[PDB]
Amino acid sequence: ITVNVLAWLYAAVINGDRWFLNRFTTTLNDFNLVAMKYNYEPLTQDHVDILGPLSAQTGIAVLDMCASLKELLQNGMNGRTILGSALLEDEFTPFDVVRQCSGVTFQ
Repeated sequence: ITVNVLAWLYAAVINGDRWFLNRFTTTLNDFNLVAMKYNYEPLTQDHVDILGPLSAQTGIAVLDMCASLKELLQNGMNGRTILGSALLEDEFTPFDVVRQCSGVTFQ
């Protein structure tokens, strides 16, 4: 669940992991092509809008998250770990990330 992954990445930013960021950018269309290859679910604008608040927090564009993700997928993590995991974590929903890492969330 890419949508979970992006949230997790946002958590990573909150947690101060930063090496995995890059200064590149991507398009949703381009991203989805890469995702499809790797049997990742596509990111839709719906989930962009889900991730909007998280983008607000971290100042990182969703597409920029996608781009950095793209590099991560293509080249792998190169033995590196993120949040002490050697595996890209897709277990955490955006809501969970938001709950833990945005303090009090308004409705």
